[PDB]
This record gives sequence, C-alpha cells and structure tokens, in this order.
Amino acid sequence: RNAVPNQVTERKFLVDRYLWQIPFSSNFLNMGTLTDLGQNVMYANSSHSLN
Amino acid sequence: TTDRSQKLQLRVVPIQTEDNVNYYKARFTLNVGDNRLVDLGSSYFDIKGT
Repeated sequence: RNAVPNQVTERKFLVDRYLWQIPFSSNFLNMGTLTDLGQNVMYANSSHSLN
Repeated sequence: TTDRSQKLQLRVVPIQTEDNVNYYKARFTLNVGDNRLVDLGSSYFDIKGT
C-alpha cells in the first residue's frame, strides 16, 4: 500500500558461453556449409575490401 | 533467394484503434505485394503499455 510512485523500469540480459554470430548467407539461415553468398558476392573471381 | 531490395521482417502500425473500459481494438492492413510470400506462423503482436 505504501509503494513509492514514479518507478522507472530498466531491462538487461546476460549471455554466457556464447559467441555472437553473423552468418554470411542470403536469408541468414543454414542451407549449407558452402553458403550461397559465398558464390555470388564474390562474383567473377573479384576482390572486395572490408571494414 | 532473389537480388531485389525487399525486407525480411515487417512492421505495420494499426489503421484504427478503439478504447473501452474492457477491451481494445486494433485493425491492421497486411499488404503482400506481387512476388512475395508470408507464413502467418511468424506473425505476432508487439504490445507496449504500462
């Protein structure tokens, strides 16, 4: 009954034993080990810098 | 998987809302263009309130 008003909330999360991952795929899911963007982004045997 | 610029997720805001003492209406407009598919198994609501 004597709860204070103006209570601000906050959220967080914790992941342990987990590397975040970003796959190099078209629809971001595993359709194969040799992925599908590994044959047409690298296209006509070209080179691309990255940062 | 195509090359064209289309969106993986989707976010649609409601066209009409309605308030009551005891309910809340939300009416949406799900536009699926030509050469698109969507399964409604991935459909859900995103409620923000207090």
